[PDB]
Amino acid sequence: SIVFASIDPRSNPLQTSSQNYVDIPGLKLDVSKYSNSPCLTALITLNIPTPYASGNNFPGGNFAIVTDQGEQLAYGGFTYSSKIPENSGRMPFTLVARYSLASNVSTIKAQWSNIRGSTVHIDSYASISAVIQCN
Amino acid sequence: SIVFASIDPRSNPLQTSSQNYVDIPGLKLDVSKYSNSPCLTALITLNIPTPYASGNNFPGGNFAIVTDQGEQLAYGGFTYSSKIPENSGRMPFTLVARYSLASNVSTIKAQWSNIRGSTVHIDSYASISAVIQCNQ
Amino acid sequence: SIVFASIDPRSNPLQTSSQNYVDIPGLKLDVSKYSNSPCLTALITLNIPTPYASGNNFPGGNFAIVTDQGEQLAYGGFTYSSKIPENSGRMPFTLVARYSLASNVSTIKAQWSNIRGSTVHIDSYASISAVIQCNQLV
Amino acid sequence: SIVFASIDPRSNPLQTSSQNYVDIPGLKLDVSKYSNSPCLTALITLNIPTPYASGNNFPGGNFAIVTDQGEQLAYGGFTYSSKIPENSGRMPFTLVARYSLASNVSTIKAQWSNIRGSTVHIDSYASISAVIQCNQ
Amino acid sequence: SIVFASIDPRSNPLQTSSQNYVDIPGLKLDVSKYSNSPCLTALITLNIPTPYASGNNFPGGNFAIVTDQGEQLAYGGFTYSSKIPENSGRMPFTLVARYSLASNVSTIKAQWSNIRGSTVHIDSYASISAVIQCNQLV
Amino acid sequence: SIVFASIDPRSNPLQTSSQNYVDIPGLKLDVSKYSNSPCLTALITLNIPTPYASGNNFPGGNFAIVTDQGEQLAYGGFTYSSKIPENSGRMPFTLVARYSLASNVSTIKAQWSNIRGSTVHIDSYASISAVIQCNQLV
Ligand SMILES: CC(=O)N[C@@H]1[C@@H](O[C@@H]2O[C@H](CO)[C@H](O)[C@H](O[C@H]3O[C@H](CO)[C@H](O)[C@H](O)[C@H]3O)[C@H]2O[C@@H]2O[C@@H](C)[C@@H](O)[C@@H](O)[C@@H]2O)[C@H](O[C@@H]2O[C@@H](C)[C@@H](O)[C@@H](O)[C@@H]2O)[C@@H](CO)O[C@@H]1O
Ligand SMILES: CC(=O)N[C@@H]1[C@@H](O[C@@H]2O[C@H](CO)[C@H](O)[C@H](O[C@H]3O[C@H](CO)[C@H](O)[C@H](O)[C@H]3O)[C@H]2O[C@@H]2O[C@@H](C)[C@@H](O)[C@@H](O)[C@@H]2O)[C@H](O[C@@H]2O[C@@H](C)[C@@H](O)[C@@H](O)[C@@H]2O)[C@@H](CO)O[C@@H]1O
Ligand SMILES: CC(=O)N[C@@H]1[C@@H](O[C@@H]2O[C@H](CO)[C@H](O)[C@H](O[C@H]3O[C@H](CO)[C@H](O)[C@H](O)[C@H]3O)[C@H]2O[C@@H]2O[C@@H](C)[C@@H](O)[C@@H](O)[C@@H]2O)[C@H](O[C@@H]2O[C@@H](C)[C@@H](O)[C@@H](O)[C@@H]2O)[C@@H](CO)O[C@@H]1O
Ligand SMILES: CC(=O)N[C@@H]1[C@@H](O[C@@H]2O[C@H](CO)[C@H](O)[C@H](O[C@H]3O[C@H](CO)[C@H](O)[C@H](O)[C@H]3O)[C@H]2O[C@@H]2O[C@@H](C)[C@@H](O)[C@@H](O)[C@@H]2O)[C@H](O[C@@H]2O[C@@H](C)[C@@H](O)[C@@H](O)[C@@H]2O)[C@@H](CO)O[C@@H]1O
Ligand SMILES: CC(=O)N[C@@H]1[C@@H](O[C@@H]2O[C@H](CO)[C@H](O)[C@H](O[C@H]3O[C@H](CO)[C@H](O)[C@H](O)[C@H]3O)[C@H]2O[C@@H]2O[C@@H](C)[C@@H](O)[C@@H](O)[C@@H]2O)[C@H](O[C@@H]2O[C@@H](C)[C@@H](O)[C@@H](O)[C@@H]2O)[C@@H](CO)O[C@@H]1O
Ligand SMILES: CC(=O)N[C@@H]1[C@@H](O[C@@H]2O[C@H](CO)[C@H](O)[C@H](O[C@H]3O[C@H](CO)[C@H](O)[C@H](O)[C@H]3O)[C@H]2O[C@@H]2O[C@@H](C)[C@@H](O)[C@@H](O)[C@@H]2O)[C@H](O[C@@H]2O[C@@H](C)[C@@H](O)[C@@H](O)[C@@H]2O)[C@@H](CO)O[C@@H]1O
Repeated sequence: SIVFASIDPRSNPLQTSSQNYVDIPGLKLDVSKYSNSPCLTALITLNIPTPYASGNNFPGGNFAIVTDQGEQLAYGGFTYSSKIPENSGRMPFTLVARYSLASNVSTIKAQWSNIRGSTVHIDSYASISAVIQCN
Repeated sequence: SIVFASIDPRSNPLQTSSQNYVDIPGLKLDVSKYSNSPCLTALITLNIPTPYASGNNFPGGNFAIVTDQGEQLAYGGFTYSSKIPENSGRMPFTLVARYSLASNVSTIKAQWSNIRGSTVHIDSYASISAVIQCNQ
Repeated sequence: SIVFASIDPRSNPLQTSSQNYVDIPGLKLDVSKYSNSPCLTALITLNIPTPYASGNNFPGGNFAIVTDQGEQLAYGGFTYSSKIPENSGRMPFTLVARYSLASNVSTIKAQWSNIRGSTVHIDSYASISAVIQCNQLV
Repeated sequence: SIVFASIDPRSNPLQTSSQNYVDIPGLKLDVSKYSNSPCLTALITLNIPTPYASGNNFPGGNFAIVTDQGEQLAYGGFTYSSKIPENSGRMPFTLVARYSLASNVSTIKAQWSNIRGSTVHIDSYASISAVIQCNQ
Repeated sequence: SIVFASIDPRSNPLQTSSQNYVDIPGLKLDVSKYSNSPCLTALITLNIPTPYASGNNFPGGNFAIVTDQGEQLAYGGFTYSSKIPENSGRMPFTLVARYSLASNVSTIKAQWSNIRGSTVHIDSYASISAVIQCNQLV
Repeated sequence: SIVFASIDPRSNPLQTSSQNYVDIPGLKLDVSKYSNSPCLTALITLNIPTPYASGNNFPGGNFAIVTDQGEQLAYGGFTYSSKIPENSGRMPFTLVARYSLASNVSTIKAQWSNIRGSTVHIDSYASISAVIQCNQLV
């Protein structure tokens, strides 16, 4: 089966300047129906196709896939190659993780954090999805 | 099940300077066999791993996944951080969408468009794919 | 079904300055159990979310998904837009391939190579994965 | 997926002389996990391999597969050919039904009833089972 | 997937006195969508829980599962143990077959025939069903 | 997936006069590729549509589904309603069992036995089959 959530925060953009991972509003999968199933696995893709980060010390952004128990399943990020980008551009980002649905976890969600004091931004379509299969 | 299509236009590269989304030829999924199936869902991934864009006003490129009915399921894009890039580099791009196959849609395809008067280019492998599953 | 392999080489980072595609160690899928099956297909995703490349001639890195017979199923790469990047940044990379499991193939793996004498680097989480399906959905 | 329940009432045999269908205790399937799923169907098999019936007017027994909401999905039965059987023999019985899981039904279960005043008996292995599949 | 058909011919009971197999109307499965599919197999169950047969020479009935291309996949039947049953009773009957869906088969259906000049009867619920699966479980 | 075996012993009919269960040759399922799999379950149907039994003390026959590791999963049987049947009629028989494939089970198979000194006979089509599924459907 497929589980999927998307956002498209054009009218009210998202941002963070947190050094620690915080939730991206709306980018959460409800896996309730599949909880406590030791024979199922989720293959999870976080798709942030159009982020950017503002700042003046080689800015960038980090993303993670995290369970509701705080288990970080995967992480990665983008950064620019100049200390002060002229106009920080859009650096497409995708991240893939897996999770055994044996546990009571009912939500798998996206988080983000900054780097070197940046502010990370999302103002357009992004998604999180999973394919759930028998082991 | 899996549906899949790819291109590799090395010998005849693709380009667009269209401000409006237009088809990327060859990046189309035929989901005819699954149309009119309210119990099926497609999870669609557009993979353009090596695009670039030329131009002199912070060039970049936009991509979308669209149905044959004109439904835009997903969109996004890349851009450079310099007004006039020294040599516009390759900025990998992936986009993930979903579609309920309840409708009569028979084609799910990739589109592209420019930004700020750029020209977008593909000269190498790219793909569009879907996983089709029963809703439960 | 799902097949999955990840690496996270923080403590011992990986690098290559190979102009030819070479294996990324640890990013290999065993599909032996599914070989010689007209009836199955694999959708393979290589996810290198945080690579970079060092160099002074528009550096970058290339990646491929390949079979154990050396067949290149997919390829692509990233490059910087400056000749000598001030500090080569992280350029997320994903690649998607398909393989009919009709043949006698046993492994699907990731490879990488450099460009214009660069050195490509991975020092953090990366994965390769596949969804394997029957061509008939029942 | 498979759902299954069995009984083996050797020490405490089961019997009914009920003219109306009543439950066979223990031959019930919990399908709660699948309720409200318009894209799932259950194929249900009731297997009573060794029943008999006693009585004096062409005895026999009837069986049904029913939901918790009282819907009878299938029915059938066995009877003897003689008015008062010399010694009521074992007459194997199987019944197959189908049920869409679109509704809120939580239980699919077996029932039995008599015919012409008989008493129906089970004193050994019997089962109810279902295969649950996506419609597509 | 599941394919299923049932009848319940209470008002207009079905009967046959034919020694050769003839179709039981209404007990047919459309497998058109699955045909020409070497990767798929059907497991077919014919359930006739309440038949009887009338006659005066050890009556009974036979049933088969067959394809639209004339192929007999399974057969069997019931008979009574008395030459002239006092009142021919109900003798439950089930039959299970398998079929590869590699061929251009459109339909899998039930047939019946008599024995020793009997008349076979169905006047209540009966069904034919199949579970269709990939030969590979992924 | 589906596993299936059938026999059609017209030319050399099978019989048993054994009070103890013995294997019915040819009615065995190989589940070895699915064994040691706690996430898989088999639903097993034994279909003997046309058996009979000879004898003079209320004859009949018993059938069981069993594993190679001596587990009797299901059993049942038919009997006639007369001490000395005028002519041993055909009494259709089906039996359905379940098995978790978590164990090192290699085989699931049919057995038969007599009752009260009878001889049980099979001279036509019979089958044993299983549907194998993951415990959780997706
Ligand atoms: C080249 C550049 O940096 N431009 C800045 C302005 O941003 C652009 O503003 C326009 C609207 O005038 C538009 O919003 C652009 O984004 C759109 O396209 C991208 C894809 O490239 C995404 O799909 C967005 O969701 C779309 O809205 C936007 O440019 C994009 O963002 C900037 C930050 C760069 O990454 C650029 O390469 C991108 O193409 C900017 O406008 C302000 O910020 C934007 C995001 C929006 O909120 C506007 O309403 C704001 O005024 C401006 C002022 O800060 O500065 C530059 O000109
Ligand atoms: C550094 C740079 O910008 N170089 C320009 C030339 O492009 C390079 O040309 C070589 C052949 O001489 C080769 O085609 C390079 O691309 C190959 O590698 C990329 C991955 O990096 C892809 O896999 C391509 O499909 C491969 O062919 C090419 O560099 C790449 O493209 C440029 C646009 C940058 O994005 C760079 O970072 C990339 O590495 C360019 O050559 C002309 O354009 C290319 C695309 C090709 O059509 C050549 O045949 C053309 O001559 C040249 C003139 O336009 O300008 C620069 O030197
Ligand atoms: C801005 C820059 O290029 N800095 C260089 C140093 O790299 C940074 O070092 C810190 C630790 O001091 C940290 O390792 C940074 O990476 C972390 O963040 C990225 C995501 O951005 C990944 O998640 C990593 O796994 C994390 O560890 C690292 O910066 C990152 O890498 C460089 C190459 C750029 O791509 C930058 O934009 C990234 O943010 C660098 O340190 C040395 O190299 C790093 C990779 C690490 O191995 C350190 O232990 C090394 O000392 C330094 C010396 O070469 O040069 C710059 O200062
Ligand atoms: C031939 C006959 O009718 N026998 C009667 C007795 O029943 C048999 O008793 C033995 C024990 O001595 C045994 O229970 C028999 O059943 C076993 O085999 C059948 C399969 O044929 C089932 O698997 C049962 O679960 C098994 O236990 C039983 O015969 C069977 O039942 C009768 C009604 C007929 O259908 C016959 O053909 C069957 O083979 C009977 O014993 C009493 O009733 C049985 C059911 C049991 O409760 C015993 O404990 C009781 O003593 C006896 C007295 O009423 O009368 C006959 O002898
Ligand atoms: C004991 C016997 O043989 N009775 C004969 C009559 O048949 C019974 O008639 C009633 C009338 O409402 C009823 O139809 C009985 O069948 C019902 O129960 C069985 C299960 O046992 C099935 O589910 C049927 O679908 C139900 O309708 C019926 O008895 C059954 O059939 C006979 C042939 C035997 O097998 C018996 O053991 C069964 O229980 C018979 O009535 C006529 O025939 C029946 C089938 C029906 O068509 C009636 O409309 C007819 O009048 C009567 C005259 O031939 O002869 C006996 O009394
Ligand atoms: C000769 C032959 O093979 N005939 C087949 C049918 O079997 C015979 O069926 C009649 C039906 O009235 C009867 O049941 C026969 O057995 C009895 O009478 C014979 C002498 O005629 C002997 O005295 C037996 O001891 C009696 O029980 C029966 O023949 C026996 O079985 C067959 C299968 C051979 O093994 C044969 O050598 C035996 O003599 C057969 O009928 C079907 O099977 C029988 C056992 C019974 O269940 C019937 O109800 C069945 O319809 C038929 C269809 O299979 O094929 C031939 O006609």
